[PDB]
Amino acid sequence: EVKLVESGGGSVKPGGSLKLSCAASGFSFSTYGMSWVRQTPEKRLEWVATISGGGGYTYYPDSVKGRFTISRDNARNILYLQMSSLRSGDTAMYYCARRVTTVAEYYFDYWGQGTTLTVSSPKTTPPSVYPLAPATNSMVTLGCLVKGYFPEPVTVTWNSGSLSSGVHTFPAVLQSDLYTLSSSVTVPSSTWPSETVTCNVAHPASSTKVDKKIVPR
Amino acid sequence: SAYQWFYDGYPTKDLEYGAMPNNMMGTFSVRTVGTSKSKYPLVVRIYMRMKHVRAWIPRPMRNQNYLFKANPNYAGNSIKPTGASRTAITTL
Repeated sequence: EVKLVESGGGSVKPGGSLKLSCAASGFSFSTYGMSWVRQTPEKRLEWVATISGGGGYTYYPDSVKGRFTISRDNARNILYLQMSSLRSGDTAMYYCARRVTTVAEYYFDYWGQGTTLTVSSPKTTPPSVYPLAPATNSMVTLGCLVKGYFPEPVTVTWNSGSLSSGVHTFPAVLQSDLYTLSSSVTVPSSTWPSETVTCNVAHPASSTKVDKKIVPR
Repeated sequence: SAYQWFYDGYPTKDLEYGAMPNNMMGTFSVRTVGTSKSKYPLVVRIYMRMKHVRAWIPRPMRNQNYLFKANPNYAGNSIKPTGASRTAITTL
């Protein structure tokens, strides 16, 4: 299979520099031009650079020409993107793409799975988890509010995966330059509170993992 | 019958490879006349005009830098393209 798998990234403070790399597999790398593309929080796609099949020419867009530099080493089949003087507008998810030739134009066949870049000045913060029980019927909806952490993401698991079928995970919302999300689970009244329900919140950025038993109010 | 710049053999891995000795023209010995050293510092320059030339079997023009006066060995790292390169084959 054609595989593009990229590495690097995380939290960087503004002004710092970083280097991203992508590793190729299952196609002759030298015969292709290769580009990076970034996606702002799941909406906007922006081209950032390309490199010719060999050294040859590099091409950049007018938002980045000056700070980023794209490179390749055609012995280990790997793209490189160093980014210097990184700004707040550079936070996004960066994909490495292969550029094939069509009749006239070009097209991006395969995209990697991306690395995530967050350029930001705040600290890394473990989240606070608060139980959501109700102060009357045959179905129970419990919750777990995990508030005021940075950066993203966090992970909410319910009884270690057993309850995945009735779980909604609601996107984290930014305010106070800290993120806040919610998560709900649905359970038949036969299971609760007769049996323990517990939300498990893992925040790898800080290596913090907190468990909340939902106890009846 | 002719000076030959290339000899693919040895004289009846070796260090005698490509050695056509029968290409020697001779030596030029220079010196101040007299029993004693000269009174002045001297510098002789030798020019050479080649005349009545005949050549056979033409061959590819050396495109790599010379390393030794004896063999055609070149730098296997610094192997450069015969001539000036460009960006694309569609741009001039």
